[PDB]
Amino acid sequence: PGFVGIRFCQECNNMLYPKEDKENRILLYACRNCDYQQEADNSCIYVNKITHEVDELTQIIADVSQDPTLPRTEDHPCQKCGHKEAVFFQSHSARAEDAMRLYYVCTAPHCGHRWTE
Amino acid sequence: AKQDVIEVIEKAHNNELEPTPGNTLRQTFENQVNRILNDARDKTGSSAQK
Amino acid sequence: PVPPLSVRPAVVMQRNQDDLTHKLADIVKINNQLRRNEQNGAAAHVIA
Amino acid sequence: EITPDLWQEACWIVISSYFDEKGLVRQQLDSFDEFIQMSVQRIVEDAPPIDLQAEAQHASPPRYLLKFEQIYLSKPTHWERDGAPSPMMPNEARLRNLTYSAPLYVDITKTVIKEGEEQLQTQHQKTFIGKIPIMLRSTYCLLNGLTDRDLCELNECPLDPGGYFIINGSEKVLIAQEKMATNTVYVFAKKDSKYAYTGECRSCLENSSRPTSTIWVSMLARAIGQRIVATLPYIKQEVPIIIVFRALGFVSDRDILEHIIYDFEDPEMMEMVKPSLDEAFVIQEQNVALNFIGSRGAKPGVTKEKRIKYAKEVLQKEMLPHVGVSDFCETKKAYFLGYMVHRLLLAALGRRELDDRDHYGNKRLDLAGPLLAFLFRGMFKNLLKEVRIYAQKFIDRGKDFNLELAIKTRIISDGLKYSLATGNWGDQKKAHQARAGVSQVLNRLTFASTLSHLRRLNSPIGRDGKLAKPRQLHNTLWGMVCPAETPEGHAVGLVKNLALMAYISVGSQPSPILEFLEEWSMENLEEISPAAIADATKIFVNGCWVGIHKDPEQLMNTLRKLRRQMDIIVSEVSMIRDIREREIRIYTDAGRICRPLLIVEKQKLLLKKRHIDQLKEREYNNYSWQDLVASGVVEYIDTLEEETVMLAMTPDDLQEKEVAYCSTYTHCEIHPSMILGVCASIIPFPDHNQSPRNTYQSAMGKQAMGVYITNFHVRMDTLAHVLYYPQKPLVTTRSMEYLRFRELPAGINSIVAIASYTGYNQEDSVIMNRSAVDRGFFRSVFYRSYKEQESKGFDQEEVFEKPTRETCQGMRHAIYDKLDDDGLIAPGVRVSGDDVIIGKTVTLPTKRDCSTFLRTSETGIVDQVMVTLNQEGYKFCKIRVRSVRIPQIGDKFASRHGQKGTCGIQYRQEDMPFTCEGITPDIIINPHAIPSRMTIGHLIECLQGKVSANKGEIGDATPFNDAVNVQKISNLLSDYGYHLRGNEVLYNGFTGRKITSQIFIGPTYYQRLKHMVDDKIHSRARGPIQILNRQPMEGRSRDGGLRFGEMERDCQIAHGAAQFLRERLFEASDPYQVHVCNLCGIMAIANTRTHTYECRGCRNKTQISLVRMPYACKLLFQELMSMSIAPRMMSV
Amino acid sequence: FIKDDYGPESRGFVENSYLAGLTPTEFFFHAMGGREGLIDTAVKTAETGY
Amino acid sequence: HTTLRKVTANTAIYYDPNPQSTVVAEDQEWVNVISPWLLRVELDRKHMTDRKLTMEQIAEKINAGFGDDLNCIFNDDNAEKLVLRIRIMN
Amino acid sequence: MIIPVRCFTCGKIVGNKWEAYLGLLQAEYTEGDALDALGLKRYCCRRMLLAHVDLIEKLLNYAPLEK
DNA sequence: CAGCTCCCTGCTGGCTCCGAGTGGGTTCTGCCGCT
Ligand SMILES: [Zn+2]
Ligand SMILES: [Zn+2]
Ligand SMILES: [Zn+2]
Ligand SMILES: [Zn+2]
Repeated sequence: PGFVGIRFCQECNNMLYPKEDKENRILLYACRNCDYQQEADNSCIYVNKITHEVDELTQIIADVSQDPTLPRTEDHPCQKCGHKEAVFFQSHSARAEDAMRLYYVCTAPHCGHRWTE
Repeated sequence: AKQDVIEVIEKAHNNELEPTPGNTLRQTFENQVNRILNDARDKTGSSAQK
Repeated sequence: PVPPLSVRPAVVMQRNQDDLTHKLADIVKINNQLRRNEQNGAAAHVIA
Repeated sequence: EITPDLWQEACWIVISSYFDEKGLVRQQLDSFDEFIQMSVQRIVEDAPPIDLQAEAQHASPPRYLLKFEQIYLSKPTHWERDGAPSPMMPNEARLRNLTYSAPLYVDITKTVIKEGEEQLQTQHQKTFIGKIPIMLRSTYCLLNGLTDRDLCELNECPLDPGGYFIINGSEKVLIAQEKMATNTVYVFAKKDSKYAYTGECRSCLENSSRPTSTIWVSMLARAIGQRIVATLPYIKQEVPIIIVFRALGFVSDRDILEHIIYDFEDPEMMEMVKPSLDEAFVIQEQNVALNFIGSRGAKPGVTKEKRIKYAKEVLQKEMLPHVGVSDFCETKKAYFLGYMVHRLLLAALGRRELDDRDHYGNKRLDLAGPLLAFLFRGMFKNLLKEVRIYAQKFIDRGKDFNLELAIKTRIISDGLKYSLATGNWGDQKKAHQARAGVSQVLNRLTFASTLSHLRRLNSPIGRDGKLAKPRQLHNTLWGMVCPAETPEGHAVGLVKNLALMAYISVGSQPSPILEFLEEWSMENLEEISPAAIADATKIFVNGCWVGIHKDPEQLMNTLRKLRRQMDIIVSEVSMIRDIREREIRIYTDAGRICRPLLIVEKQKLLLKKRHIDQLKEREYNNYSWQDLVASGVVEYIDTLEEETVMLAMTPDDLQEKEVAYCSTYTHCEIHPSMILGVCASIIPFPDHNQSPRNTYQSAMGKQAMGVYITNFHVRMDTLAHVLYYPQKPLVTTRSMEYLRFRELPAGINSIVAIASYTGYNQEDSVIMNRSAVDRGFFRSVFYRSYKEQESKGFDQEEVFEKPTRETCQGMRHAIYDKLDDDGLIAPGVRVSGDDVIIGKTVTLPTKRDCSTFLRTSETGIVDQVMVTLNQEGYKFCKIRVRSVRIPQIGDKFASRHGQKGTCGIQYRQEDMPFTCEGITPDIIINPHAIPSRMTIGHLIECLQGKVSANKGEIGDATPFNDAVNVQKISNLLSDYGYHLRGNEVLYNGFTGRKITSQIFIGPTYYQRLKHMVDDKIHSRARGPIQILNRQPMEGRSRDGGLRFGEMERDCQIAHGAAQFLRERLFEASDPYQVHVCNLCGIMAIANTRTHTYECRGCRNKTQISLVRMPYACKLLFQELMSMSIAPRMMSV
Repeated sequence: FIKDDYGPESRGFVENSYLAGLTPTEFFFHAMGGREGLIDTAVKTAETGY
Repeated sequence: HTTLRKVTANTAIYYDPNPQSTVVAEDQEWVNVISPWLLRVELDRKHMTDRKLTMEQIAEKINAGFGDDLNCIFNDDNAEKLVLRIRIMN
Repeated sequence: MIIPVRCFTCGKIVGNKWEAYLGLLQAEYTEGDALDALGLKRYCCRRMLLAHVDLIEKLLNYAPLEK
């Protein structure tokens, strides 16, 4: 599936819009301001994840480790550096359908590793 | 009762807690916690009257 | 119809007139002014 | 070194240092001082100069500037054209009903050019603008820094906290007013609306004349779906945000998206931002977007270039003032607006969560300083816009003008005096529009009541509302607002007092923080491109996005390091780092509520044995709380910074090696008992009570009678209540010595026996000892003061004299011999109801009296009589009357746990039960008041009181002491020869047989409330009558009648007592007879003496009916007839 | 309390009685709980009488 | 009440020049087989077998609601993936 | 204000004990030793001095109404 | 058969309501000026 991303006109820096080159029967992205065309490489226009199975690990950032108010446990070590102490917390995200699952962030900065158990 | 609440929290964290049908994970965890706390309060009260 | 003194009593030196009496005074002022204008001036603009 | 197991004294020593260096009205004093120091200066200087021309020509015009600055303020002065002016004592102002105000002065420079290119500027120094009311014990008050001996010499109370205004000789206290914080973005989601999410940021410049210009950025709630609109001030309709950006100056689309989505690799943001992008692909340049905005404006321009200018002005000044109003601030406004849109998208995607309205981090407190600033700014603008009118009226003719006559000194002083005296906060014309309740009359019944009224917040949301969410106690009220103390009426949770160590920030300029920030490694918005803005962190200063920093860490540490040494950042400034969301915010504005907290490193406090020692020897080493703050030991933490910090209740119990809970603490609390307020800090063992009991005790602590102030004899005041023998409680909290409750207590340590003796205390009532009352138990004296001033017309001159019967016409049956020939009573004369006190007569164009009569059923004695001159130079008299109130049955008594009750019976010592000794309880309360109320604190107080009275020590009832409990108290009591649980074997006072059950008895601190029964009892039997409708008057003082209300009417209907209902509503209120024609149901004209009954409009004169009617019914019919309605009442 | 603490002490459960007294957290939570009932008592009247 | 949001995991649209081309590798369309712009929605087995529906029922609901303005091409209830493709007829 | 003449509960004279109590506290005596040095055996009489605040001294710091 | 008429449905803006009593207190009932 993946996600479609907006990319912009090199002439006037505006949003491209999908179009069909009827003669070649091939997808073209067309700027409605200027006559620029470009051939699309993804062949996908719009994707909408209704189940919204989201990997919260991408939205988790490393500097959360130095938060004084987050709980800390040495039971679960980091996987790359094997650091003993780890910081864990819940989703902290709205529309988390059913998730009490803990997300862990490794201390000993410059590691910044994030995993889920 | 506190140990039971802690182990229920552990089961919820390790995804070992199955949501009650007709309820989501959050409300079923809330229901378990409330049941444990209410049972503890009732038992302590009954011990008091005894 | 102008209500009588019982409906709009006036107290003495707090004489102090009633809130409705003041509005009635404004009514009679503007009615007399409109009347006299409509016979003498008849401008048909200030009358509106 | 580290201090173990000495915490119970070290923490209270540092608390004592805090309450010595800072008082209890410190927020009031600091706000007013900062106002009169700098905010008045900035308000008077930022006003633009006025330039004024003639009427554009004279024959077939030059102007001037008149700019002024450098305000001057002098100390209060009092006398006018009768002697050389002298300073106003505050007590003199109270006595003479003056306004304790201070004159403020400015120097003006009017520079005028006429012709020939010759400029002359004349400067007028010390120009008088008005007199500003001034707060007592302020930095320019005449009582500032005076010693206690000097205060006593000035007849002032050394214990008086100050913080209030004296206006017309009446104490006024500016209640702090809550409001939503400014310059901050809030994303909300209202339930039922066309749009789902909405992001608002109400914005204000640094105290500018413009009000809060609130801008909403909203998202529709479902084609295409989810368009983003932004309703704008002075714009009738919502405007899509992309049109707003194009009007702001961004022609392209990539540039606009660079200001909203900071990382282009996130396609979920793009999928929701493109529905708003494709809405506005018809506007491509700045001018068409300006035209689009101008068409939607409130004042639509007729031509294109007028809408262009109007919308440009709106974008330049109305939208987002706090981020800057200058020639080129478009990039900064675009960055902040794109941040607002990004914040809205984060809430829409669920990456973040909706901001809470009740979170008192999002609230600000408007104290005396900010409130007086807001009101003085408006009055000053009004003054300028009349100086301008006077200048125009003289320069149209062009002769000359005088600024001394131009300046109307009345407006500023009279506006301040009216606003503070009445409470209508605004211009007098908009009395109904302006919010009321501000600047209440100071409650001066108890010292605790005065402190509570001087430390009080207010939520300006509508009362009688069914939305309980604002009223609820929010989690962020910990340690800054008293959880227990709140009124029980329709103001539950809306009126909330202030915690003990809770301090309200006073505000300072953020500019030094700005120059400090701009020199480490951060970049302003104009310097960088949005390429590197996603990985770094956004810095906010007072809510305006200042710049971007790559390293949040070691800048947070740097800011904390400076704040802990007070190098550049002052202590009140709060720095907040949001970590999961990259913002890092710095707040400097006024109104931030904060409390001091200890600093905790790895797991150890920075408070040390050396700090405690050098601060314990205070008054010689002068190591005060300010030095403790400078040592970097404590910080002031507000709610924003309290979210991002980790506290420990007790260092000993929460910083030790054990099964680890946090091991990463950042701060520790000095003592948890400081979360309470003033009235709730006098409750012994408040954690052993049900919370509604504590709330009721916090409410009744303001009503307990005692020595409310030391100088109560010089204080000529109405409704003054003092107790004969106040006592400090035998069991007390460690927080009372800071409320000075042991110096001005309200109550007596009574020996209560919680038993059912006879049944006269059954329903929450109480038995009192008649012999103790005879000995002076809870005996008090009631002071009521009467004022009068002579004057008012050309010949109707008021005068004080003895009214003489043959001369004066109107007189009561009251005896006037008690008056002296000057028209007053000499102090020390017995007086009673309907006795003349001030003989005042007005000349009759012989004479008619306006003498003041003593309030009916008072029956007191005149204490003292003072005569003086008011500010109009007329004779002014105030008379104070003593009346002692011996505790009788029905007088409302209460304890320190919300156990109120009226005396049910008073038995003598013989009739009262007694111990093995002769100890008879002063008070007997029903045991059936404990089990449902669950005031276990009351029982523990009654136990500890006996323990203390036997040991010789004063009992300690600190809430969270944990060093004293029921078992220890019982073991201590068992050593003194008493049953360990406080029970004793009382004997029956009548029969002498010992009571089969053993009685719980001991000393407990009861209070006597102001609600005596002699001040509530009244009856009526055809007394005075109202004037409009002839029904009985209302009120105890006016000898009024009780209201047989609509529910009592319904109850009588349910009883089916129709004759009783008619008797109540017709004969017992207003029997009346009217004459009505039989043909038309219209009221006729009756001339009873000649028996001529005629109804005009019918010409009958013969068939006329008399009908008996309530006067209210007749007057309703007359009102209906005045409304052209014709209620016709035919008796057939 | 540490972030995301669903334990009984962190969410309002008071394991102490009125005799042992309330730890400051429990005291604040009990005050906040009783505030709800106090607010309800005042708010309910303006609806019930109507 | 059940809408088709309750049962689908995600929805995506493509530009397949030829329905025979099958830009997405699906042998079911190969064996099953006029507009190039098509529609694709992925359901989940969980709600599908919770509410006891079929691709045939969903397709006949679509055909009844919208008529013969579009043709649904649904994968059989044998593969792990739950696909139905939507075109628009001319 | 001032010490009551008699104990409210007992009625034992306490009015003469206040100055002596303060004098004893102006020594090594504690409150518990001063009270029973004055002869206060019952806690009803003991609290009369133990919890008394003597506000007449603060009242006397103000200049009188006359001279 | 295409165009015009009419009746229904749907949606938005507007008006009125918001416990019973009771005790106190307070300020306020225009000001400038110009004949
Ligand atoms: Zn282009
Ligand atoms: Zn690691
Ligand atoms: Zn008639
Ligand atoms: Zn005694």
